[PDB]
Amino acid sequence: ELEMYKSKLFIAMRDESVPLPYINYEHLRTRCETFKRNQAECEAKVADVASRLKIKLEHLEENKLRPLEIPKEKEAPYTHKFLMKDAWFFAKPHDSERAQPQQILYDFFEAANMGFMTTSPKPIFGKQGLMYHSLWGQTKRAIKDKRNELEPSEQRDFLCGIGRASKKIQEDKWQESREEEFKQEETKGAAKRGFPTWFNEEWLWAMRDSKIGDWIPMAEMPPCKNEMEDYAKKMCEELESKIQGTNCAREMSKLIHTIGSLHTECRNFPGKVKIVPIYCRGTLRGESTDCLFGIAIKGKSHLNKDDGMYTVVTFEFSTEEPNPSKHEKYTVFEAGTVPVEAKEKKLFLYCRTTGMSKLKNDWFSKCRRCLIPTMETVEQIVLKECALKEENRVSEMLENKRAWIAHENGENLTRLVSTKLKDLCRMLIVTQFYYCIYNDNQLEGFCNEQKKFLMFLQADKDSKSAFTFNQKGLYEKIEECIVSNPLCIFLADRLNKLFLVAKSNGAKYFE
Amino acid sequence: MEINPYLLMLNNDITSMISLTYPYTGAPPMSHGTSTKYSMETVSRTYSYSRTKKEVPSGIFPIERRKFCNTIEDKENLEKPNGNVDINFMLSLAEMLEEKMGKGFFKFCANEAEAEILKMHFSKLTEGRQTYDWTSERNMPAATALQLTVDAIQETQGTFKGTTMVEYCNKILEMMDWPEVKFKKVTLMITKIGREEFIKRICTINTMAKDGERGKYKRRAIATPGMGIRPFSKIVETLAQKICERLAESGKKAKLKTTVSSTNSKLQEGQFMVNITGDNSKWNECQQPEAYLAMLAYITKDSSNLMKDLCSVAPTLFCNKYVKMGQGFRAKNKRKTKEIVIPAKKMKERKELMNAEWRDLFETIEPYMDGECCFLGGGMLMGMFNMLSTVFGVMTLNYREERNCYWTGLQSSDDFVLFCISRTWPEMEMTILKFIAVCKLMGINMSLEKSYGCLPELFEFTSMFFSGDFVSNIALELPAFTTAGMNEGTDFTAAMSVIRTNMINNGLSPGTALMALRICLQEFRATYRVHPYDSGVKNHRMKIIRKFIETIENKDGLLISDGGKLMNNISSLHIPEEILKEDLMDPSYRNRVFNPRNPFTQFAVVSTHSFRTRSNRTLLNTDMRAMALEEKRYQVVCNMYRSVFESADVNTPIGSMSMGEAIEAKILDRARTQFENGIIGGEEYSEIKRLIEDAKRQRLS
Amino acid sequence: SLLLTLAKEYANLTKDKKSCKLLSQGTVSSYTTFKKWTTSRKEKNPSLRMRWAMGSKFPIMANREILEEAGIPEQWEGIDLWSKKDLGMVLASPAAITYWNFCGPGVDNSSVIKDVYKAKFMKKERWRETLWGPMNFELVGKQRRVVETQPVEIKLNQKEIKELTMWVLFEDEANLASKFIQENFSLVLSLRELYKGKAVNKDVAAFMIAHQFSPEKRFLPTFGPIRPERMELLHCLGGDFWKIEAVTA
RNA sequence: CUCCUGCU
RNA sequence: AGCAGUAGCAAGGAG
Repeated sequence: ELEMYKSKLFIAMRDESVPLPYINYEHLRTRCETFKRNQAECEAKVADVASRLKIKLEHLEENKLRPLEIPKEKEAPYTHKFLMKDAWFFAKPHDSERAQPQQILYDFFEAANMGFMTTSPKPIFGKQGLMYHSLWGQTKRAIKDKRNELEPSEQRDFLCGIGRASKKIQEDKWQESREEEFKQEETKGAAKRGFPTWFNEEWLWAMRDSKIGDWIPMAEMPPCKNEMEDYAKKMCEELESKIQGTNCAREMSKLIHTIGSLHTECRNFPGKVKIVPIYCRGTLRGESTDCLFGIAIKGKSHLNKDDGMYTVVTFEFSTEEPNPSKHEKYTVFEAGTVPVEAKEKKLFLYCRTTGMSKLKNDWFSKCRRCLIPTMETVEQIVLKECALKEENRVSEMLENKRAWIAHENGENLTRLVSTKLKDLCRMLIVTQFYYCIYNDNQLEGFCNEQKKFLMFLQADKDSKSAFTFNQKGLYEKIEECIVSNPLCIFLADRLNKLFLVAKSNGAKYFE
Repeated sequence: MEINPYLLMLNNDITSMISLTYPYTGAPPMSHGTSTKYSMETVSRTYSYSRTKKEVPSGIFPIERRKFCNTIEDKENLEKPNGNVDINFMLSLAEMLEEKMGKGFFKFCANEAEAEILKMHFSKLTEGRQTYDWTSERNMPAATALQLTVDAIQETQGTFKGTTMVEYCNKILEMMDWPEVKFKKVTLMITKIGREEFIKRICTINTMAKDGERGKYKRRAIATPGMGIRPFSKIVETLAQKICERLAESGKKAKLKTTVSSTNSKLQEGQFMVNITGDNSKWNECQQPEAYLAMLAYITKDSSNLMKDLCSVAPTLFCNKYVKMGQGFRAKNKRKTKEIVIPAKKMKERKELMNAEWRDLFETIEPYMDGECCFLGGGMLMGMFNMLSTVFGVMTLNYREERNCYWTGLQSSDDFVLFCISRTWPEMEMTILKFIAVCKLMGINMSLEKSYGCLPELFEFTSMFFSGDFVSNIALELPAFTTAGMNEGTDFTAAMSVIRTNMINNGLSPGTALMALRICLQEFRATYRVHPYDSGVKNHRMKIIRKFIETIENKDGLLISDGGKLMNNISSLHIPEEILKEDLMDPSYRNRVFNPRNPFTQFAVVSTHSFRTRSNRTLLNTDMRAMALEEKRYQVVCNMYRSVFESADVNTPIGSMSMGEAIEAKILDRARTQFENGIIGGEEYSEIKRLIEDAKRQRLS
Repeated sequence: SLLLTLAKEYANLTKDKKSCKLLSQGTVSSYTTFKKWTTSRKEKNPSLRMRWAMGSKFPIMANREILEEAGIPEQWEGIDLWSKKDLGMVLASPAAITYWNFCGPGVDNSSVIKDVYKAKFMKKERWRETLWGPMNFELVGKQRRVVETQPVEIKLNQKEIKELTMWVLFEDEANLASKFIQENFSLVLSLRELYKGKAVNKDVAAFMIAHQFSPEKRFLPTFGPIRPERMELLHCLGGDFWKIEAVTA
């Protein structure tokens, strides 16, 4: 019972991995059984104190909270897979039987006349014009014959790459040659870009109401008792009745329907190229309608692991002049004219190649779960307010309470716009949806470090005299992870403007 | 007009505007390619933190050994982290530790630990994560690798009759004494292996990349051990688990209130308190297991004789573990056309085809490389001792130097909150530099970039930001609301269970619960292709519901997965949908749904929609089809033993003789008992008896 | 006459060659690690493959003989219900589930299923007969306790329950005779008068015993009185910034 | 030329 | 081409 199997090799093993002033495990155990401490410990402690050279840094005397270094370089392009602000859509009344996406593609082929969709072979700008021209003609006659299977030509064999991968040769045969096929490896890292200036306009556009009403297909309300279900149902009715009108809901339903259709077509047809519409579904004058924003082309995904990076080709419908700064990765073509009754303005066809992935589908196709942090935030505001007042003041608190947002452009010093609380939850669903779009590594590390600087600002707000030990490596770690993601650079700029606004009352910062 | 969300913080707290700063709605970061450079960074940086060059030759392993205790080359750059522990200092802190609470402390907790060791059955090993099967050199779940290990035991010499923990451990050491071990490879041949290769293979730990972690820019490598290292680590984690449960300065919301409220009562007329949130960096590369061997030689300097020898093996196996090197790298020509793959075996011969960073990492790891692995001797990787370094944290936070200026606080895995009590700010420099001194001596490196402090409670602990009065709550994982995907009945109520348990523990204000409830309803209906009857959906499942709806009398008794609306609410998240619709169903509908005679259920909620989809098709098309033959034979034998013992899934079937002999003894037992009070027939008793005798002669042959 | 069938199955499974090296070589406990051979890694996205399954036309494996005893090949407009691709098990679609649920025969089993889930019907019965009041909107909070949360009337402690089902359902290899038997053996004399003749299988009976007798004690943040009547309604009664209770009886 | 995949 | 982010995918395997 009380005997362990004393082996032969392990007793030579445990005697080998003892500390250096010991010979065997037995001598180490006999010293550890009879160990009594002393007060030469303090001599080793103070002897560790003397050779340290480390001082803390206060903030009331050396408030070196300098603003971050935005890279002053070429402006970061528009890197979202679709178009948010610059869209144009064709409408029709929605038919209940004609509901599948290829049926929607055909019904919008007769509805929006593609016979007048004549493009010159010369783009305004871009890189490859002939390939997208013959691709658009080939898919236009392909939708004309009402069958979604692109016949193999050199254009699709060039764009959605077939045969464009390296020959992975294992090290069983190598057939070496004298100074020929000299092979090695090389990595670079990431490219650095600058501050985008267009992101304010898509922010203010994306939180503005659009006359088409509801966009997100939510579900029905459960029945309520005489309990607090009147409260939660009331908050769902008011908040849901606010978020259904903005363009953020149109983008979320666009991602759900479009990436849902490309997702099920990535399941059902590997190895075959489809033609998938880019659309929505929303209510217009009571009559439920559907949209049509663009045309997507799949790239014969054989999704082995969660990655795989299949090719998506997006033909887009715009009605604005292009931009070689913002719309830089695009290959802007044209279309013609559209009658827009407020006269018959222009219509531009855009082109873009891009890629999606299998892990980058289920976080986009299930992006409806963004009403949790917004309603959590507004609900913690209201519940903390009535928790500090101890009186049922909810419905009148949702109108007579201000929220400071959106300082102006020319001046910033205490010049803010106090808005109502439902416009605050508009901006909250905007910033949560922008979090759900642009998630990379850089946003994660920058959210960590802005949690630290937010802790410093809260340490400023109540005069607590915060302090840090080493600020050089701190700004070395923050400026490492601000490279090319536009949301991260934009939030860094707005964090600097947060310090500029907060510098007017508290004293822990710079100009 | 510009716009800035962070202006919400101009007149608020950070207990309300902090859920705004978690990017949990997006995709998590994934790794790509091999996981070689991360492992070489971990081991190479671990030896770079060694602060020594003293090598000791080995006779067991053909590579050198560098020690990590009491051999310090004190460079002047002491702000850089060190990986050297002084043993008299930490044993002095242990003797100082037990003198604060009780006298017979370690004997008490260690006797309770051994009181829970000897009553443990080793099926507890199968309730774990993925491990490293050394038979085929892969990653397998725990019961598979344990079954292949016991298969190597009963294939090599004799059989196994242990059915405990300690006899299995002695069986592992008995495998270490063996000169030759036979096992099976792939189509199932049987090979043999020597003695030194078995020693090199039992100490093999696999490395990989940590996938899906929120909070870092650079990726980090996690390592999984084999099977023969796990149960000793389970013993140590039960011991230190009882020690951490007994201690009072370890972790989560009440203890900070008791220590802040109590240490505000220990203030004189001129003293004050300053708290500091820190973050101990490089925690997995500065905990050498030799100090675990010495301190566990203290806690088992006074336990017994068996526990004294059994709690001193897993630190040795962490002292001479190997490290798997991923699967190599890739090379390509100037035209970027052909790309050869070099594995971890031929990395030595093809050394001259690498980058500058790779050759910088590789030439400082060359004198420790084996053929496939590397030799690490002081590292403590992820997937290892977690509740034992916390004891070192409490030992740093219970120091007594003798004024009346001192510190206290709270410790976690690598997160700590420290409270100092002093009189002036240069004395604060003295005490905090004493804290960096004692942590720096013991082997705990605080990072200077990620630390701060104030006077009141405004601190940070395990992503809970405590302000002066109010409490921040943990930002939960959003995909955890929908994780089942198994049934039309065990997904919605599972989501209500997740909303319930996230409502009780966290705050989770009710409108968020109603909103996420209706959203999880919407993804349920969108997943299982079922819509309500009044909707305009016309697919292959709503036409049947649309045509036959006139037969149903009361419309709101239909299930959600059959075309009914929602009746659950916040105040009924603990009750499934089926009962609250069973109080209203039509009798043809209730008698029609709840028939157990259905082709779907035959071949926790009410299982009336439980169907089994078809499996994948690489189960008979790969080279591992014989493994599917093994799972089919195992399901047949388990259905045989389940067919004899009518109630076997309730109690764990202990016993150490055999299965088929207990089967034959049970059929003879019920044959005699059901004979004499029952059957009585000569052809049946002699015929069943004839089948038992012929099956026993068939099994013995 | 079941022992003859089990003898046929036992001789049939000892007839195999390489299965002789499977049994009488391992132990009784090894059955547990003979149960788990799930060579799938983690199934880290089950809902993804569930949506991939339900999006196809025939994802489901179902029995043939009952559905060919009662079902119809196709519905009235193009709805497929049957396959002939592969033992005799037939792949179908989820339309056959709801088609059984609206156009299938019925077997009267209402009282049995209303007797299986008596704990949850007790929960709904206690929920339907309660009354509420106004809210308060005040601060609240108290520490975490280990609370038994079910209105049971026996209050065993997760140890006499497994032993109880051993000494109720199958006593031939039940347990070593302890000192915890006698009054629970009077309870054996009461309980064998209930589960003797039923159509319910033994696994479902062993399931339903352990939910009428077990006070489920968990470590939860509680406040106020610690009566187990209001502990399953813990998530409803109060949150962090609000509180509601006006129950008279 | 065919077959097979869809976490191995 | 492109997706990328410290190294991968842009199909692969067998007969």
